[PDB]
Amino acid sequence: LLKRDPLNSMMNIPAVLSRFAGKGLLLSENGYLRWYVASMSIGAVVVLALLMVL
Amino acid sequence: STEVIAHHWAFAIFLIVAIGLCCLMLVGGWFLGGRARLSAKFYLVAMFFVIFDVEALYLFAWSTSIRESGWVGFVEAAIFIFVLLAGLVYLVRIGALDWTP
Amino acid sequence: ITPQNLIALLPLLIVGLTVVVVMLSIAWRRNHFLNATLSVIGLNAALVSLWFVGQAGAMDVTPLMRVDGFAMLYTGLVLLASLATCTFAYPWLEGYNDNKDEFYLLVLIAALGGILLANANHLASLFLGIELISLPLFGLVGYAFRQKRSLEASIKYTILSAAASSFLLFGMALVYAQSGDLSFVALGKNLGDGMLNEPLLLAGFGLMIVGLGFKLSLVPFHLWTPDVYQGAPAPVSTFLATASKIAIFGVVMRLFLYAPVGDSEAIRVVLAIIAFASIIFGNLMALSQTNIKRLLGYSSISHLGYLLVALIALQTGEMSMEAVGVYLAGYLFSSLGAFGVVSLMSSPYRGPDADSLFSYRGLFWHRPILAAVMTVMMLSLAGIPMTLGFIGKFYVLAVGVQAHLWWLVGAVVVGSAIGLYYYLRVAVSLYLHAPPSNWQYSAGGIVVLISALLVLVLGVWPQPLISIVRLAMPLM
Amino acid sequence: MIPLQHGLILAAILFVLGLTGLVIRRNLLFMLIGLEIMINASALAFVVAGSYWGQTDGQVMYILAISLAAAEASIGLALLLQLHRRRQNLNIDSVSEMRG
Amino acid sequence: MEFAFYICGLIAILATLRVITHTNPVHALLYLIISLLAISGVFFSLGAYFAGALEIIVYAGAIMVLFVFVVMMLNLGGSEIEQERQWLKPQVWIGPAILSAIMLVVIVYAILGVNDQGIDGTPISAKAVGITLFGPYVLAVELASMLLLAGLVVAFHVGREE
Ligand SMILES: CCCCCCCCCCCCCCCCCC(=O)OC[C@H](COP(=O)(O)OCCN)OC(=O)CCCCCCCCCCCCCCCCC
Ligand SMILES: CCCCCCCCCCCCCCCCCC(=O)OC[C@H](COP(=O)(O)OCCN)OC(=O)CCCCCCCCCCCCCCCCC
Ligand SMILES: CCCCCCCCCCCCCCCCCCCC
Repeated sequence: LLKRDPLNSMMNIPAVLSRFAGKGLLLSENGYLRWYVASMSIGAVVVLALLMVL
Repeated sequence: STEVIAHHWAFAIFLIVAIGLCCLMLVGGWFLGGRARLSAKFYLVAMFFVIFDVEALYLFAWSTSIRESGWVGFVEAAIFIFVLLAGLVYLVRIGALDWTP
Repeated sequence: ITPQNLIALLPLLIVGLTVVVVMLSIAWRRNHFLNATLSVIGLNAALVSLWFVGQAGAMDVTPLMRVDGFAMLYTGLVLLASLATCTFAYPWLEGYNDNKDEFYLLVLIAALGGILLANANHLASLFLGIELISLPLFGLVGYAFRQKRSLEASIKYTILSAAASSFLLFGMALVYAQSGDLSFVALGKNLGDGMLNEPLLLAGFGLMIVGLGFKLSLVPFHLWTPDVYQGAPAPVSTFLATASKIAIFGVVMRLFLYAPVGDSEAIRVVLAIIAFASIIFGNLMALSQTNIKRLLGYSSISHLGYLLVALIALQTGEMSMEAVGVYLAGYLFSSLGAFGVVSLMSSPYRGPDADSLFSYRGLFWHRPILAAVMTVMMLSLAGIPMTLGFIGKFYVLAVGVQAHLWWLVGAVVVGSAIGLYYYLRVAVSLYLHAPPSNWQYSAGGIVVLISALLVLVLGVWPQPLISIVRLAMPLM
Repeated sequence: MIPLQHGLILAAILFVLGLTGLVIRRNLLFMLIGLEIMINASALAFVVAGSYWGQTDGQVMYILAISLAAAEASIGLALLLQLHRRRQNLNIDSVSEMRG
Repeated sequence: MEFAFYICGLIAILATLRVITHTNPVHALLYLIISLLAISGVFFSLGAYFAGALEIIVYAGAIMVLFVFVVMMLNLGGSEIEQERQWLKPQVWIGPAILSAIMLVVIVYAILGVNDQGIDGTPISAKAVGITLFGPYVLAVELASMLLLAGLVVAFHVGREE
């Protein structure tokens, strides 16, 4: 039951999570200038709202 | 005041009479009578006009208050106009300000 | 206006006179060698004249400008970045069939804007310095406009930087509407008794944060960075990544130092979230990158996140300014060497049609010393000890521990581990197996070798850099 | 007699209109037009702020803003001319080769 | 004063709304020129006489002339864009519109809670603007000359034919 070293796999889990998160984040780098402007305006909205709620 | 509001009224009437005269002229023209790829040099010239127009606005603001700025203002306007003429010489010498090659 | 104030202005005057002289020399004849030499002579002269400005002292040259040792340190970093850019640009521009001389004029004018941002003490001077480093970068990013990727990067950077300039200008206008004074020290002066967090002041600072965080590649204003870095010419990528980031973060450092609204808790929390997201996202997006330009763009996002972590600890700590100085020296040398190795392997410019892929795999077996420099900078940007990048990481960790910024400290550790993965992947790919000849290319190799030796020497022995950064003090 | 808030709100309305025109349009020319709208709105806000306090600084910042607007319009229209020369269309979505 | 300010602000808003939705480029530029004339009228209402004169001279009289020149040069008539009208259907613009509306309402909330003693409207002449511009702001003047120089150099380098 232990021959595959389960503790090593459970400690290897954060590497899998990092690879999945990086692959998911790289989808936003689609190369569209209009989406880049849209993301700038979205970030402006988020920053302004965060500054207003404190 | 009185003279300033009289002049405001006169200027507004001048505006509306001129515009109405032109529009009435075209309306009467339409009424009366019986019926039956450009080169980049244009862009460059217009762009040069824009840049030197903004620099001209700086000189416009300089020219009004000469006797309130002293000799330091003359010095600063002198570096301003020197960079102006340096850019003009740069444009002329490379062929930017020549319609024909 | 005093003549000592004229002594405080010498980097600005020397760079402007170099601009005029190089422009007139181009107007006389188009000589790449002579105009490039005149440009590097003017930049070297301004770097030398920083000593005379240091002997002049420290004073407020205008309601706009203020010069102290803080400003001279930032001016020196910007001038060194510009000199390295010109040195990398000459073997690059040797292959450029169009006019090779406008490059140096734009580089010099951008260095002038960097100097203005180094010395800026005023919203007008900050806006002017931002625009003076931006518009020549519009020209330089698309200097090879016939190349498809360079034209794409030029259009992207121009549109997005015009939008960010509009955001920054609108925020400045709202701040001036509240305050009635464009001086840095008056941004929050008319408030008091706990009424520091005025909503219009905070929203104006938020719009300025949007513009400057675009300029600093901070998440979520970061998506332009890999595309613009990949599409731009490699010396232009070097100049952007070093000079633009250093000058704008220096002026942001100064703005948050003297503005009384810099002690607002809301801006601190927003900048903490931005720093956290920048570190994590920039490290995570560079995991699976086979292109060194995009990888270095994501790396720049993470490193500006670390710098922002050092920025948040400004008011609570005391060593925050020194931390920013030491980190910026290490980052300048590291990014200079990295993008320089990329530049000399991308030199000469092969044309608009041919690919400009780096192909770092197997670099040691045909070009070994540059491979050694490249892996040294990979270790330095990873923050590994024996490198000055570690010394900067240690300073950032010290100011995060002293200010009890535990979330940002944990972000630094986790993003450091992810960075270790991708940086070590690049550094070991340099020594795997894969399937110039003038003195200017040798000068570029000299520049990257010198920067690598400096980062190694100040990794093992960091005390001179610490002492000379501590020598710089502002007019508090 | 004129509130400062009304001038600031008018500038904000023009700014967000320019941002909307920047985002929604595929043609690069209308993107440049929206950029001009946003920078003119920012300059207008600076004029309103300077006029409220009775200072010249608002008009000076207006002059700096329109200098920037002239420079950016020049550079953007040069880039648009280059795009129309190379690709014979002004679709900004086709300029999307770099990604990842 | 207030009366001209409010009509000119309303005209500027309406003209900008026609700008960002129109399909014909020359018509959109004409609406943009109208909005610039209105913004200059707003400047003249505030007392910034130099700013209004510059809004006509520099913005409408130079920059929009450059845009009009470029549009006439390219002969733009909707190359598979007017035939599509992608920006008109709500499934395209419904996102950016509400995003800009949210940003606008946050900015307006920030504006609504400030000190407002009212704009006097006393004319700040171009002579005083010149005294300030060549008094405390001379480094701004010089570096703006270099700014326009940089823009000119960039625009010539990019906008050639060969
Ligand atoms: C016991 C709990 C209490 C003590 C905790 C102590 C924490 C520090 C010490 C332990 C660190 C554990 C790190 C585990 C992952 C190590 C990296 C690794 O395994 O990399 C291998 C893998 C690549 O190999 P391969 O599977 O072939 O993938 C092909 C790639 N295309 O690589 C990849 O696939 C990508 C690797 C990305 C970078 C590594 C992951 C970093 C994640 C954050 C680490 C920091 C600690 C966070 C908390 C961990 C859990 C407690
Ligand atoms: C009539 C109903 C609407 C009809 C459709 C729209 C027509 C155009 C409306 C806008 C332009 C006119 C606005 C009304 C101006 C009337 C005169 C006025 O109110 O003057 C007051 C003031 C005088 O100056 P001041 O010394 O400050 O006096 C204040 C009190 N002592 O004046 C000032 O301070 C400045 C005066 C205004 C600025 C100069 C004129 C600007 C013109 C802008 C035109 C914009 C484009 C129009 C396009 C039309 C088609 C859409
Ligand atoms: C820790 C600080 C940096 C230390 C030096 C890092 C490496 C620099 C380059 C030194 C020379 C490398 C030579 C590698 C030879 C590999 C041969 C492999 C044979 C299978």
